[PDB]
Parts: sequence; C-alpha cells; structure tokens
Amino acid sequence: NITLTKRQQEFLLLNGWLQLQCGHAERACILLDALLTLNPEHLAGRRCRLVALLNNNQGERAEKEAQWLISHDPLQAGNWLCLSRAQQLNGDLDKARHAYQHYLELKDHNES
Amino acid sequence: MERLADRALLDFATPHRDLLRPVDFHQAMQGLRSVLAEGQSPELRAAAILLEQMHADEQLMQMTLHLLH
Repeated sequence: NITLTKRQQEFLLLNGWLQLQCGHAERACILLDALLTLNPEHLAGRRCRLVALLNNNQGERAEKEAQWLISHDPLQAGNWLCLSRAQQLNGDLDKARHAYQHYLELKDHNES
Repeated sequence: MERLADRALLDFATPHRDLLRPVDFHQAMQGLRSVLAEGQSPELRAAAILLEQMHADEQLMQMTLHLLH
C-alpha cells in the first residue's frame, strides 16, 4: 500500500513539531493526521498532535486523544495535564481540576 | 503557575531523537512529498496540498534572496 520509512516518519513528525513552535497549530494537525493515519501506533506523534489540538481550540477532540494516551500509556504524567487543558476548554472546570490534581500526583511520584 | 504548565506541554510534545539528516532537508522534503502525493484519504491529500504550497512559497524566498545579492 502506502508505507512510510522510519526516517520519513520521524521527518514528518519533525515538520509537524516545527509548525507547532511557529504558532501554526492548524498546519501541525494536518501533517500529524497523515502520520497517524499511516502509523496510528506512533506514540510520539500522538503527543505532539495532542498539544497541537490544545493550541487549536479543539478541546472536544483533544479530550478523546488525551484519554487515548492514558489507556495506552498510563505511566506518563503529561497525559493528565493535556486532559486537564482539554476539559478546561470544554467548560468542565470541575473535571479539569481533578485531571490537574492527578497530574501533580504522578509528576511528584516520578521525581525524588 | 500557568507558565509552568505551558512549558510542560511543550516539553511533552517535544520528540526525542535532527538526529538523522545533516543538512539534507531538501532531499528529505522531496521524498516526503512523493510518498504523500499518491495518497487518497483526506489526511494524506491535505498534507500533500500543504507541502506543495510550502514548496511553491520556497520559490518566492529564493527570488527575494537572489535580489538581495
């Protein structure tokens, strides 16, 4: 079919990351949608697109992406910070507070 | 502080491993547009149209740099 080499996948992830730093959240989502279409298991591409969705005022979609990374990677504290930022954009400040609280617990439990 | 959570999100999105292409950005971009040009899904088409316009805008930059000697 249409395959992407590991060097091409990381190069496409790099371009999506460079657009995110330049305030181009829309262009970052478009590039990373193609990466996660060919390779949905790309873990680094989902984290970068999740932040790109947060900066694009798409909290209803970033919430399901943040909850996706929690089920597939529950040992990362950053997943709850994205969920806290996603649910905050959805008007659920009560749910966003619990997600931020869970982020502070995992972030402190990983440092010593 | 919200400033700490903003940087933590940027660090969370920053991927590890810049570490594969040493000033080979032009050839890596040509190969990327070629693989995405044969896509059918709207995710692959929108990314192909996006990279095509970036390459077209690159020609304006070279003409500006050429006039700057």
